[PDB]
Amino acid sequence: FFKQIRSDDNSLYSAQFDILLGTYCNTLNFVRFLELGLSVACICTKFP
Amino acid sequence: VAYTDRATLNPWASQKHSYGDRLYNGTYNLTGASPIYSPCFKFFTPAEVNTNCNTLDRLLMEAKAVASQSSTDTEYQFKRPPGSTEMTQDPCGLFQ
Amino acid sequence: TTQLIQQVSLTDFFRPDIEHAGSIVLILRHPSDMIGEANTLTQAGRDPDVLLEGLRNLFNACTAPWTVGEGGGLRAYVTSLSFIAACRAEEYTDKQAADANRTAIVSAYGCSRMETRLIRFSECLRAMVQCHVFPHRFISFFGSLLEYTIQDNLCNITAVAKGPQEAARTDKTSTRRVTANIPACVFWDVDKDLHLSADGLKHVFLVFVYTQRRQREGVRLHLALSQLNEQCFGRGIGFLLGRIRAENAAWGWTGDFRGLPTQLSCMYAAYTLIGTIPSESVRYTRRMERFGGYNVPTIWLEGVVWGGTNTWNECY
Amino acid sequence: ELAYVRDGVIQFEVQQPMIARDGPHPVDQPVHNYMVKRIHKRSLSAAFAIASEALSLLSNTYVDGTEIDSSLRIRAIQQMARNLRTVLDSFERGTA
Amino acid sequence: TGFHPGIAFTVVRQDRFATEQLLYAERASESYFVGQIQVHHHDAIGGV
Amino acid sequence: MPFEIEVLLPGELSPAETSALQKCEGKIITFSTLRHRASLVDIALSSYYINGAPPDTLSLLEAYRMRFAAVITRVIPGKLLAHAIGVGTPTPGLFIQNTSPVDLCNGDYICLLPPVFGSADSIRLDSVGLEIVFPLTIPQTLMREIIAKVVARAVERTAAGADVICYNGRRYELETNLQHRDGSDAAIRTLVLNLMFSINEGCLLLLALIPTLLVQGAHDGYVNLLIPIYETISSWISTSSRLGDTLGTRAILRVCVFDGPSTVHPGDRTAVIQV
Amino acid sequence: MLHDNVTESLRRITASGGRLNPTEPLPIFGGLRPATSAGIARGQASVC
Repeated sequence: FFKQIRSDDNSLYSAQFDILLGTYCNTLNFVRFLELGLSVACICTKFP
Repeated sequence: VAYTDRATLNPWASQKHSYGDRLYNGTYNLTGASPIYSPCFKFFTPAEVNTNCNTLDRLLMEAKAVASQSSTDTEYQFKRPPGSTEMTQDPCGLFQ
Repeated sequence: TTQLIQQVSLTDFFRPDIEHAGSIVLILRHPSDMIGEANTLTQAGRDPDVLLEGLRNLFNACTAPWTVGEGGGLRAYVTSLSFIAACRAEEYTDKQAADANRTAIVSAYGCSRMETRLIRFSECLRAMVQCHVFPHRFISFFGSLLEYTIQDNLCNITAVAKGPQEAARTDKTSTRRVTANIPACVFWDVDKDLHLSADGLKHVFLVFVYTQRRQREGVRLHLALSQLNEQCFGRGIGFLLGRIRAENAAWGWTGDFRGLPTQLSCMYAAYTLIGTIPSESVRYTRRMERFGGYNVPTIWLEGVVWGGTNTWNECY
Repeated sequence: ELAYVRDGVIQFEVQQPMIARDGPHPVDQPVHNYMVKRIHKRSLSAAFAIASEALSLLSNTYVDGTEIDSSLRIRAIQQMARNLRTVLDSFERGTA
Repeated sequence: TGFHPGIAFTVVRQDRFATEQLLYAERASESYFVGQIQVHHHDAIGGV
Repeated sequence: MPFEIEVLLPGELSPAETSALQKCEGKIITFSTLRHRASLVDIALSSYYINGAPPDTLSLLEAYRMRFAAVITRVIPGKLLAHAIGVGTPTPGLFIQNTSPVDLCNGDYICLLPPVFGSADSIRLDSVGLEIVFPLTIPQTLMREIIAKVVARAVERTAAGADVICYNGRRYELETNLQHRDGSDAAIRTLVLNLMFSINEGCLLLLALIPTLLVQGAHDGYVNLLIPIYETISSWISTSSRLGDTLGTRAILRVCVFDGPSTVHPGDRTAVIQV
Repeated sequence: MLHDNVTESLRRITASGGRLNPTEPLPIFGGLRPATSAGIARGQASVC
């Protein structure tokens, strides 16, 4: 690309960008079963 | 699909290239240069938006702020002028 | 400094989202005047109802057909020069660039029924030059496109009507200024034809060309750029268009002044002065450029000071 | 610097939960989403005029040996002030 | 003349009513960027 | 910077007259010479008086090319200010109150034409004994047509022993009702005469030079030729040229509205720039 | 139709059963606007 320019030509002062105005990520809530109400109806037992 | 036991209540308007289809569907432009508004337009003419292969329910995206359809200040119901911007709500235009 | 102008029009014949700034925009008169004008100006033995059909069948399939009559407060006012060029791309000598222009503008606009609108406009122009109602009398130079705002089927243009080109500050992408540019198919310069090829001041003309032979009408326009003044420019073009003038003047006691060559039968071209280039020598670049998805060649002028006094100089 | 922007963009990414089940059901894996939006550009407008014979006074023409024109100049200043104050409030209204 | 030519019609007409909507909006449902005021002057009828 | 003209309205003005002069905001007047102090007896109709009686249409078309026009800006109960158009770059909003039968679109070039229609511009200042006629501000496109039609009507009228003009989707009829068409026929006769004499002198001079113009075929020879008599040719040009330059009437103004109304019905005011 | 005096008779007839119809002489080119009235009583007339 070759481009000759006379004394102080226009189109040297070209300025225009794009912008990333942000990033929004979410996070989950961890369900603790024994902290529910439903666990009243069971006696959980660990048995390897 | 409505009354499955029949095919169509009125054969003189429903089928393609019929009388009613010819007179009211806008793809044929017969009632094109007429300034008078035509309610049957939205019923006869098959709608088309390019979101056919792209939506489950664009119902919400196509039932929000449809622009007005008729004039607003004329003694009669003239077709909406091109320099107008009044928006309204068309419930029945969605469910046909 | 300069001078701006504003106009709200429909976007049927022009879309500023597709024209780049610096393109010339043209203004139209009301089509209703053509009716009476052809009613009193048509030649004897010829029926102007063919003009009526042309106009009526044109405006039947362009936009909302209603409102185009007398009660029109909003209308199809402005058209792009590239538009009027590409609807007659079958008469410009540099075929390939004009053909690229045509296919690009057929694909860049609405996509639907423009092939229709194009031949409608071509047929309309053919009919008018056939009924001796010339297009140069109805199409004028508006300005060079500067900035716009669009809506659903309606636009708002602001263009430069007077003064230097690059003294107009606009809120564009790249740079606050902009330069004029024309499609490369209409760019015809009178100077190198006549071979004077001298630096210095050059005018810019807007010239039409008429070829009225029975059932074989022809209308095309260029944007001339010459050293000549407005006086002898008519002589210059009349000179290198000898064949058209001949075939137009030849096939266009009781006195019996019947069947003689009249002024409208012998007319072939009409032109106007619209600007000037008061530089040291004019430089222009033909670079291929993109209209959205297609590539078409254009002429990039520099330092054009738009002029005025829109008076048409005829050549018969 | 908004007038310098060609186009802006904001990015989302949400991850949805899942539920362990038993056969017969396809074993489930999480899902992840990646959405991207853009901004639309708009503007506002407001006008107000200063007539001739008001510009002729607000311009610092020579100090005249009367006090009629000075009173007229005060009148013009106050008129312009009121118009400009209203114009500036117009933007606070147009925001909402 | 008051004769029934063995064919009936279905009348379709549309009206237009004036209502009052009831809009509701969630907080922070809109990112809104404000540029800077710019001014322009251009002649008019008897006034700048 | 802009050129300024003062017109000192005298006393003894009936307030029923000044009430109408207050309507003269944007009408065009002409002076024979450009000064800053102008007397009311200079723009009055009694100033033209080219040959005794009030001027003709040819006389007025010849005046409008030699005088310097100036648009009447604001008028106050004391005096009348006016800005000269043509030179000076008037910075204020130089508006024009169109006085024409036909509309004015946005972006036309406006010229002048004497009142060759149902003249009603006259404001009759009787208390001072003088009256002022304004010109018609027509677009440059209807300039070649109005003259032609109004002269053809009279040249057919003297040939005793729907003529409408259209613009911007409006039609204004030229056939005035009364068939007692005196007055205006009289203020136009030296035009139809001076024009008719020129054309006949051209025809009967063309056919008096080449003996193979129509006698070798009006279609075969006339077109193939296309591809003290010597003090008459002079007499033809020396008059046909002065008539042509009289009916030129280069534009002076241009209606450029900027965020207003896009059409000017007769009687409205709009912004205008000079050329 | 084939004869014009029939297309004209139909229009003249139907111009008597209502108040929405073109003016008597046809416009050569336009939109065939109805002749505006002078009174507006209840509201915009909904065309059936």
